[PDB]
Amino acid sequence: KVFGRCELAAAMKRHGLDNYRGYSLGNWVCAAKFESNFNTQATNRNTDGSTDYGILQINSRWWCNDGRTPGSRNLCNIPCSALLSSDITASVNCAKKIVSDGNGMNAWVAWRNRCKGTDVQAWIRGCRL
Ligand SMILES: [Cl-]
Ligand code: NA
Ligand code: NA
Ligand code: NA
Ligand code: NA
Ligand code: NA
Repeated sequence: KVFGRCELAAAMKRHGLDNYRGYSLGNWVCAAKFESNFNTQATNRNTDGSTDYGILQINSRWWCNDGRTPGSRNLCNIPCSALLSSDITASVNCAKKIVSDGNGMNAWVAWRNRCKGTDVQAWIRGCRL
């Protein structure tokens, strides 16, 4: 599913991401835009052989099991395919574990390079929330 901007904001808010660990909703929508272009089915292969999955491009090296990343962990205890669902629950629940692990949203390279230190509230401007 390809989300609209305000549709995704509303879904993330309902799942408790607004201000989660101090990150306002616009941060999460900005990260989703540049990680996946709001597409839950996005995948991308990394140089080390791991793969990033879903709307927030969660990596199989640490967070989910895809059966083809040897020596990796599965810290969210989910198959990576669950992160491609039109229902973002699994992605959101795993993202909450990632953002609490000490590095905050810096775990998402696109957030650090394209959202951090910008007016992220623009990403939810105009939305009915
Ligand atoms: Cl980047
Ligand atoms: Na879909
Ligand atoms: Na915001
Ligand atoms: Na790829
Ligand atoms: Na894994
Ligand atoms: Na959803």
